[PDB]
Amino acid sequence: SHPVLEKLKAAHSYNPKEFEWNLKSGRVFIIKSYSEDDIHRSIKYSIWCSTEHGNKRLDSAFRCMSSKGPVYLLFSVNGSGHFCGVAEMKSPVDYNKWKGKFDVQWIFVKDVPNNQLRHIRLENNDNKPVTNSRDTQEVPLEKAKQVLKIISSYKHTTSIFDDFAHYEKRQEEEEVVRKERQSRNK
Repeated sequence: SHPVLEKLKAAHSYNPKEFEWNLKSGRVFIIKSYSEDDIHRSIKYSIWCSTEHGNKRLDSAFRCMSSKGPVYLLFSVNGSGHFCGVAEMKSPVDYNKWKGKFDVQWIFVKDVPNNQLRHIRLENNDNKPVTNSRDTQEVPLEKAKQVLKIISSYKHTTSIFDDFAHYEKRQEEEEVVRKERQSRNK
């Protein structure tokens, strides 16, 4: 058992059974991640960073939703075929590998295959399936309720947490290599 993950699980009630998916207000966005390593980092440090344009959109949404409702992020790694979790945005974007940064609170951490969601289509993206969205695509609230119900209710068999020790190793090893590469250059 990894101690870092057990500390995270103790401090947060991931995959809560009593999640309010029938939202009264709020804004919901698709987040496309470049890699699993970013999802892993986001979960351990409760931060996210999008592109410059993505950060501008999400920052605006967060400030526009201040004291009116939550902003939810539906995460999927590019080319993965599944959604891997849901986080709430908890701060505006702070600028200046990740250029920007904003706080997030991870709520669901579980793999939901795209075939459970592809029947939900987005009228604001040429009626393409919600699983065929670009980064920071906004989800109309009524379709977002259906997505959140499905993700919340799905009996998942796996999550990124099953690979926790692997992703820790990857980060550690890369950090060593990076520091070494700097040393040879000074």
